[PDB]
Amino acid sequence: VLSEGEWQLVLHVWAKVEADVAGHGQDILIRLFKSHPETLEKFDRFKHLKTEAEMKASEDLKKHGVTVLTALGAILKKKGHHEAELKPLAQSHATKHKIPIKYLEFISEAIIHVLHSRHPGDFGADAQGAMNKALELFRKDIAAKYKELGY
Ligand code: HEM
Ligand SMILES: [O-][O-]
Repeated sequence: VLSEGEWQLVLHVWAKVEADVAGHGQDILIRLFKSHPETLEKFDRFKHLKTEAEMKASEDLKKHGVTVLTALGAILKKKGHHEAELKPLAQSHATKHKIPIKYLEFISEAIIHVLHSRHPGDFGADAQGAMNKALELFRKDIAAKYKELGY
């Protein structure tokens, strides 16, 4: 359980993200795909992309980044009371998209990296630890739903 102070740190940096949702989504997905190429293979939409330049030039990828971060933002603003938001997400990612929890660990690492690059004065150690905890909570709760479903 995050404390109120931890959530304040999370949402303070998140408010900085929401000034440029699409730029952040690009950086995060590209980082994910480059650091963990098995993740790219899960996207029939995107597996044709073979270079970083090609990824950066894809408007479809940029749009999907907005989808991802919009969903995450809605989850983070619920401060843990996010059951209703995670049910559909867990159900699609387990059963349709076939995404292992480990790959949620990978995108969490990419999120934290990009936040540090883009917002260092609002992403000091205190805020990094709080964001790590928020993304851990996200993963914990998705993992429980996966387990229910047999994934
Ligand atoms: C912060 C973590 C993530 C969030 C908030 C998130 C959110 C979403 C949302 C809102 C959608 C569209 C609605 C749906 O199908 O449920 C989607 C689609 C998808 N997600 Fe994620 N996602 C996350 C992580 C991942 C990861 C790590 C992978 C792959 C490694 C992944 C693979 C997919 C795929 C394959 C689709 C369908 C793309 C398409 O239109 O073809 N997601 N995700
Ligand atoms: O990727 O969602």
